[PDB]
Amino acid sequence: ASATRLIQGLRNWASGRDLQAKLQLRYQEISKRTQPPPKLPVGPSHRLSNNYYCARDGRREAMPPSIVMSSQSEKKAVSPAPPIKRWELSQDEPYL
Amino acid sequence: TRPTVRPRNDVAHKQLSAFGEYVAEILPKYVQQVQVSCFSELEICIHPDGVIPVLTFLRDHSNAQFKSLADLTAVDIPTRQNRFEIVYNLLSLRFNSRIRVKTYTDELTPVESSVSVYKAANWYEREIWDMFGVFFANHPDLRRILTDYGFEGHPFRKDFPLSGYVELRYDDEVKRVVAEPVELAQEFRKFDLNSPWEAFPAYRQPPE
Amino acid sequence: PLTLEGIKDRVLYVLKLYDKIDPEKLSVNSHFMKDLGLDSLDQVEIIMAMEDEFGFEIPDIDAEKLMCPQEIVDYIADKKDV
Amino acid sequence: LLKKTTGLVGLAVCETPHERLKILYTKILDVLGHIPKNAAYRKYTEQITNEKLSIVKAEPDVKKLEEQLQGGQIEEVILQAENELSLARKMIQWKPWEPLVEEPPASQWKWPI
Amino acid sequence: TSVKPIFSRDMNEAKRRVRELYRAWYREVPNTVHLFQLDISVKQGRDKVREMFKKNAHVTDPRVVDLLVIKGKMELEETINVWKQRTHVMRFFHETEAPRPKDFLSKFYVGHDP
Amino acid sequence: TYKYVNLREPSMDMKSVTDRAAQTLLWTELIRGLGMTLSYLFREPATINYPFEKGPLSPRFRGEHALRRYPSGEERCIACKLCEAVCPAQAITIEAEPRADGSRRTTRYDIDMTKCIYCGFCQEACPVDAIVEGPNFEFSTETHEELLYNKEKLLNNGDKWEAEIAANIQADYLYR
Ligand code: SF4
Ligand code: SF4
Repeated sequence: ASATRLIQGLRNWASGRDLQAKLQLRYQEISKRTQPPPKLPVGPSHRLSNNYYCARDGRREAMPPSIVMSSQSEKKAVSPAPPIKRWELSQDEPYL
Repeated sequence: TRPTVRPRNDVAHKQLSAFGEYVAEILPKYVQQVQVSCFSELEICIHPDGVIPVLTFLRDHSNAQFKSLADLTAVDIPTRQNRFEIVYNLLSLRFNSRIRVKTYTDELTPVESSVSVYKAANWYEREIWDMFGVFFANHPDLRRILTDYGFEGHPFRKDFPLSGYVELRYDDEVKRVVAEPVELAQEFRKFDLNSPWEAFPAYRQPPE
Repeated sequence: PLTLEGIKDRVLYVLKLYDKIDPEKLSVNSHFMKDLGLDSLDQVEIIMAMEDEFGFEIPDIDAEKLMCPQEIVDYIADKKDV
Repeated sequence: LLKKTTGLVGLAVCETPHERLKILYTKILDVLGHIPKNAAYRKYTEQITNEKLSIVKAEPDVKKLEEQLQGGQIEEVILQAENELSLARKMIQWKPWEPLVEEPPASQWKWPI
Repeated sequence: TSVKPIFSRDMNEAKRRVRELYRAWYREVPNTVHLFQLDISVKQGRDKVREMFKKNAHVTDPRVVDLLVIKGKMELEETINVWKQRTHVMRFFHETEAPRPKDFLSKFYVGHDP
Repeated sequence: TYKYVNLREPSMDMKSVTDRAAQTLLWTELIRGLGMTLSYLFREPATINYPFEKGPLSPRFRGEHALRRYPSGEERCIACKLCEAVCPAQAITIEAEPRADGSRRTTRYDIDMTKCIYCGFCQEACPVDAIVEGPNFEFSTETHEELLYNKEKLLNNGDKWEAEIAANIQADYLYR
């Protein structure tokens, strides 16, 4: 940031870019190293009523795997999912 | 059960169940079990004589097209007489799906190599040789891949200790790195952590 | 290789170079396992020394049967003319 | 319209995709006639191959054929037809419509132990 | 008791494979002594090969000796193709390891191991 | 939702062909690369003057370990062994007994700093803020066993760095 405008002009000419608008060295635009103290929020289970753990127990809703076939007519041939939709070319910048 | 519980995907569960029935009835010669997990992952548990015919099916069939071998895995489970559980994770890019193909072997029965189906397996089952001692028949260049060159023992077997049986040091008498029996200056401290209370009643096994 | 006697003397020379065989009890019809008192790997390295001397390769199906120096000189005779 | 590239490296553009797909589908059905009738591979593969062959015979366009076969480019549809043909030729030799060759041990797929 | 074989249908094919592996190691020992520029003799290296073969000489299972021949072929390929260094060859000669007490009385003197 | 990198057909009119030939014969992109290297030549470098200038750290930084005290001199560690239970590398070795006033205190608090992975699971497992991982990162030794800290060394690191450790905890305890 302390470069003279002659060196700054030579530098912007050699790079071809306005380098002072986007400097890679950091200055007073960055955050303070001392911040105010946060007040972090609580989640949805911080409630005093209607908050039984059995109604939100994720680990105890996991089941053993359903055995579809075990060795102890004109039905449709299936796939593991529908076929994948063809991706669309970018409207942003397709390079086309 | 909205915020903290994982949302269940019923559509994928029904579709993978239908495709598991599909594979179980196209290939009843080798398919032993078919299961779908609660988080919607299909497992085809097969006989080890059908490693090539099942994997060639899923790779080449027009309703499967599992063209990618994501991962090939063994698991040592010493309580089974076929202690090694060979796991083939497969990816169909056409149907955007994943399947798991599982089989078994013990220490002495060879599994047929799947390099003719997926070339990706060339190192993976090679690693299953190095880490578990599962021999793979008709592998092109089957040898060790991760251990040291004079390494005795298959380390990811669960009877193999955490520190090994040997440790290296440089010895200035012989001017050479040497191998000696392992002595730890501090033993690894085994922690018995398991609670004496049942955690998941849905997984309760029937008693004797 | 020209005559059987030179092959026999050379077989016995290779056998007496082999240090585990006692050169007194070394004869033409002595057995390796029960007379000379040898391991099987001893017989295998004897056959490899015969390949070192005689300049040809002996396969496995016809080296398991070579249990005496007479069988060795007969096998070297049969893979040549004499 | 003669598509310039398929976009996939090493997958060459097919000049006549319709005739190649008709040849490959009838060849799959001819190989597939040598499988027993009750085998599920035969019933399912005849079903999907007749569906794809009727879609090919119903559409003269190449682009619309790609968008209703729904298997990507037409050349990888040809590649999948070749893969299904090779598969069915192997399924004749393997005979996987047979019963199960061996039951597993009693606690082979029991998890946890 | 009907098991799938690895290479050998019986023990005689297995002994054939053991024998060919021993022939290949026996031929390899002088080249191994030379190019790894070892401090042992060719006779001492062949003694170590014979010791390692006799170590497994009690096995009666064809599949176990098939895996032993497979692992010996792997060690041989690691020796011929120079993938081992000198240290991996010399690990068969436990030289820096002090000799363990063998009888009862010296094991009593040194500690608690039976 | 996808784009094609490198699927451009170059124009074949005489203008563009002569542009590409002036590029080939007159090295125009090579002068462009020399220009960008010359452009960094006249920039101020990013080089700080270590050891007089220091890299910027945050108050969360996980450096050297320290056993802390209360504002009475009593050590915070009440020997609960949670830090060595959670310790992913098993670097913490703890032995305890009741001392002369009956208090639950350690007789051994070792941290092998060459097993330690510096992940700070000990300072978040600690219920009384006894073990922390302080702000010192410049503690390289000349000997391996100088990095095998016992309870005396860790309490001395606490007494050494406490004026800084307390302020870092004061900055970050409302995120914990
Ligand atoms: S920072 Fe991590 S590895 Fe280090 S002592 Fe603490 S818990 Fe153990
Ligand atoms: S440092 Fe903390 S976690 Fe570790 S034993 Fe002491 S009080 Fe417990």
